[PDB]
Amino acid sequence: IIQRVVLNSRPGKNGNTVAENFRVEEFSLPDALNEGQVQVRTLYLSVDPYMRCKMNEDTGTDYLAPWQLAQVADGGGIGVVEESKHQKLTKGDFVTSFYWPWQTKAILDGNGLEKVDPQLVDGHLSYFLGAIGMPGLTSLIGVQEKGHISAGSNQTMVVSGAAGACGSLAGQIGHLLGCSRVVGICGTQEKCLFLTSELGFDAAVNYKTGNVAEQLREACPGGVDVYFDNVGGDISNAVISQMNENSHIILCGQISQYSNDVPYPPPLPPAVEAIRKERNITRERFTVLNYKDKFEPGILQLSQWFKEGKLKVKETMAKGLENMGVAFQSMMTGGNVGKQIVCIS
Ligand SMILES: NC(=O)C1=CN([C@@H]2O[C@H](COP(=O)(O)OP(=O)(O)OC[C@H]3O[C@@H](n4cnc5c(N)ncnc54)[C@H](OP(=O)(O)O)[C@@H]3O)[C@@H](O)[C@H]2O)C=CC1
Repeated sequence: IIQRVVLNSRPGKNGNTVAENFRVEEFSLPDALNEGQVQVRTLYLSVDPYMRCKMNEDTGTDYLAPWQLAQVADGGGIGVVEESKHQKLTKGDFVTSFYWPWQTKAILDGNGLEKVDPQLVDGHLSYFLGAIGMPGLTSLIGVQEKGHISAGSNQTMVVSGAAGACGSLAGQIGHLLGCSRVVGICGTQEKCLFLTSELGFDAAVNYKTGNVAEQLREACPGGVDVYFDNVGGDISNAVISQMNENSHIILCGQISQYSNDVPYPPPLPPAVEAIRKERNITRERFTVLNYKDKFEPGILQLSQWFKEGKLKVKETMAKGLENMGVAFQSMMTGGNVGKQIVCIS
């Protein structure tokens, strides 16, 4: 009856993922719930860049454990309760977890699940894995805490990985919080058009064209005061070179390095480091799990905006548990616009 996806092989610390890294298998769910458990039917599962690290024997992060071979993978999920021997939850209840196993159905611990209210997302439950969830909180809290945005101050925000989930939301949050100019950098023209025609970014820079330096100059004459960074690498050495004094880098992620033998908090190149030092550019580690008491208000704020249509939510949806592998790989190589999600039932 139940299908589950396990990690079949690892790509090596310096390898690129293949769909085949994951494998589907069938298993029998125990038909009896012991005290405290709930049986849930999986509705949606998330795939996210941090999972590339969990495919390594060593994740390089002390707060992410590696996945083991032949064992079921896991991550952000949203499902519906079917049977429940736990008081706070009953049939039809919608619950979520960041440790949801990649299974059609599961028997989880009631204390490990949080019930979500369909109203906050206009019924689109998959949003709780994105804009109205971890990714949106990362963009909102990242900006509110490391952004030093001052309404009317007339700052310019550069957002990398701008057509991804965190990027598309931050650029928009950027505007709503006071920045007057927001420019996104992404890997392709159609993504660029999405940023300016649907999200409202003032400009887009296609880095596949090959002259990020120059495009940036032109799109940013006046320097960069805020850089929501999702990619790191050359792209970042370029936004930084053009940042102004006392500006800030929200160090959200560095996806360009994930498949290279590289310590997540990599250090800027000597010359680039020199410039950061001179203009006094704040570049501090940012991990959203460190701001837990800011989640409910962040949730209420993001929901509010979404509900007023002030915050546009875009997603790319794949279908079926047997396609976790390919949806994960596809996202890591840019096949998604917005949050990558996989529909499970
Ligand atoms: N600090 C925190 O708490 C959190 C951090 N993050 C980080 O935020 C970043 C974005 O996450 P998320 O919104 O889930 O994912 P995205 O929705 O942004 O999906 C990944 C995107 O990265 C881009 N990309 C892939 N390889 C490269 C490359 N070599 N150079 C430049 N861009 C590349 C692609 O877009 P394109 O077509 O433009 O290349 C791809 O679509 C990640 O680095 C992630 O680790 C996420 C959650 C929390």
